[PDB]
Amino acid sequence: PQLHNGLDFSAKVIQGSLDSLPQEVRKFVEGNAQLCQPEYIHICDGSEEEYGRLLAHMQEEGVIRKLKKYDNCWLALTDPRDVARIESKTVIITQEQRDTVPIPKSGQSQLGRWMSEEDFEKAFNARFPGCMKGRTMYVIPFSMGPLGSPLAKIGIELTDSPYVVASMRIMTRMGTSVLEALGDGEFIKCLHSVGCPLPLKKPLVNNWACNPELTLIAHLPDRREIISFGSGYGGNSLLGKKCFALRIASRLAKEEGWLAEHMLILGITNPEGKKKYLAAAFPSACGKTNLAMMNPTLPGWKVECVGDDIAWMKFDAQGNLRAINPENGFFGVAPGTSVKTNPNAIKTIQKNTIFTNVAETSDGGVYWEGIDEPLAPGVTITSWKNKEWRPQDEEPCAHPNSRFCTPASQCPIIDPAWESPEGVPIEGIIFGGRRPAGVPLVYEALSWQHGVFVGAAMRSEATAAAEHKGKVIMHDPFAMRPFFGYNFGKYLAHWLSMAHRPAAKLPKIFHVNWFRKDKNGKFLWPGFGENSRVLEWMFGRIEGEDSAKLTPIGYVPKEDALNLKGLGDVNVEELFGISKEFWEKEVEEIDKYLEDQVNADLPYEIERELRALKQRISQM
Ligand SMILES: Nc1nc2c(ncn2[C@@H]2O[C@H](COP(=O)(O)OP(=O)(O)OP(=O)(O)O)[C@@H](O)[C@H]2O)c(=O)[nH]1
Ligand SMILES: O=C([O-])C(=O)[O-]
Ligand SMILES: [Mn+2]
Ligand SMILES: [Mn+2]
Ligand SMILES: [Mn+2]
Repeated sequence: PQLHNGLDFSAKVIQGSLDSLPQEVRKFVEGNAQLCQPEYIHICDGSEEEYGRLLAHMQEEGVIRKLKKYDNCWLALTDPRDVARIESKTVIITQEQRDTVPIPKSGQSQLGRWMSEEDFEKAFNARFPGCMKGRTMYVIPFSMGPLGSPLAKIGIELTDSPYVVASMRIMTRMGTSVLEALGDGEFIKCLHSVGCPLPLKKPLVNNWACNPELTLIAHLPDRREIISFGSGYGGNSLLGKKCFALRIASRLAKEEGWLAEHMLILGITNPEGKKKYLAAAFPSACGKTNLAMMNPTLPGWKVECVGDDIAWMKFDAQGNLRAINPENGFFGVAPGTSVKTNPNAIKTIQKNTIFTNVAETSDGGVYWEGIDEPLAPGVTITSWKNKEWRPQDEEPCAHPNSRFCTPASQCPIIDPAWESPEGVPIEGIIFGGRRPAGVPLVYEALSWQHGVFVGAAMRSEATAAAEHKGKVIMHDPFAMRPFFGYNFGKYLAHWLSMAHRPAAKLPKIFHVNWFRKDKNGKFLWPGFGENSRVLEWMFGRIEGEDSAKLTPIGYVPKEDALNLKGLGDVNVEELFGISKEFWEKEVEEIDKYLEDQVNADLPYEIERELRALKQRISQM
């Protein structure tokens, strides 16, 4: 078959067999093995023995530390230059720029970053040749969604990072069973490399292999390929999460007629024994995980978690909107997680959990800002910078974007249908972000078209999940600005087209704001478990209760319609105040934004909602 058998990497396989791979899987592995030149090839089987041996190797290489206070928990400290997503180095490659991003009017699009195929080939050939020299190439077969489910998509990731392999075992369904379900079927090609071939040219920091200078995360939807280079952080290296399940999946969803969204899925049950499922799209570090597994304060209410970050939704033959969580774990923000803000997350991360860039205590535990737990006498803290850290210092002991990686099955309130292949019926959709002023606590959209407009007009404060710093209010429509896989105008038209489906049970659409502050800078709403009071009103509105009052921005709860028992100290006037002067500026910014960023691809119905809202505000 060959003149020198130079394309036969079978001699470098330390686990598995190239003869046991499907045809297109073997070509994908051997092809990039020839390009990246790894010393070994490791075909993952997903077993606990492999996971155990993998952790031991990382512990011997100094990559991770063991947390002896907990059961099978591990800490990783990364290079300070590789701590979050880099939107400016995240690109999408299509033949036409207009397929990826709308051509702006004034210029420079904020709805994505497009790179031509010619430029990407130059960038690709300047990075990957010989990039895995002296390292092991791990072959990761993983399924997004329940295995064997016809509504699940299978991926193959190639990486030279054992930290990525362990995290993908938690975040996805990984192992040999995925290759058997795959067969000769298609798969998304995922190629990742830390970009530090051996011997090292540059000195390594915190044993974290990364190349910040050449960092690039590329998406090729026409070729169904994800190519990421130079970063170890989960958002850039766990390719089945943001890269596949959002960016690549959103384009596939548009083509096939479903939805891939940056949304949590929760099930809520009332004291009358009636349960409904809701979805909520909040921007990064805006409260999805806390809401998806909150501890309700109202007696007789129970909330169960289906997912906390990614939802795949599709209308069924009965007209219901069915959603699944394609993930297998929680990659949640660590700081702020305490027993009072998220006790269900505390119970989950007790075991089998990988932490990244959180502080370690001398007794083998974890620590971060907002953990709200005093330490015993004698217990010292080592910060995420691997330095002696004291409470009276300026630098935080944990990075603001530090994460835990925990299995979703360990969550105490995990929904008993979170792995159901048919999905859960969604009866409501929630938008919202961080607005310190103007936006009331909750309101309801007037129609489906107005609801789609509400998602498109979302604005929020910047967080630590990306590279955007400061307290500046940015646009983040549908909480998908960093994750749009294709033209946002076409994305809006795809959402609007759902109203044209036969017998489609369109969910109700709400908008919330947990973060409205007073004149002194403190929150008007306590939030966290108290958000069950807001969910109670949405539940009643879905049942058709006459609890709404019409406003120029939509329906708000009537007077005494919210349950405020126990919270008599809440100022309801400023919390639901709708100022005409504030909303005249708001429609001005939304108009200038949509006209510039969406331009000729703006659906008329979204334009009509903007015009109708501006008219209702002018009549105040
Ligand atoms: N004031 C207030 N802050 C909250 C509330 N819920 C969460 N937060 C804060 O917001 C931060 C973000 O929490 P998460 O739920 O992990 O954010 P997320 O929406 O899941 O973001 P990603 O996981 O990156 O997609 C937390 O550290 C909390 O401190 C709330 O109800 N009220
Ligand atoms: O990491 C995340 O989940 C994000 O950035 O939304
Ligand atoms: Mn997210
Ligand atoms: Mn989250
Ligand atoms: Mn229409």
